[PDB]
Amino acid sequence: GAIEVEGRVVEPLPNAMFRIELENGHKVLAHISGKMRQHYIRILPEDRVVVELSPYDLSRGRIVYRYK
Repeated sequence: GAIEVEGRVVEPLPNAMFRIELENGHKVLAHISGKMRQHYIRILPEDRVVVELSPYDLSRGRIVYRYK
């Protein structure tokens, strides 16, 4: 039930979405945040990310950080 969770990127999807596996065992789809878009942060499969999940749907969220 955590709302801020780390995961690994599985694959890019259209509309700037990514399939992610979280470290609580759940799959989610997320896009990068506006701040990350502004800073042109590349996301690739196998990257480690922090996701803020949607209150309305814990299977959707926003990527807010990608580990270097």
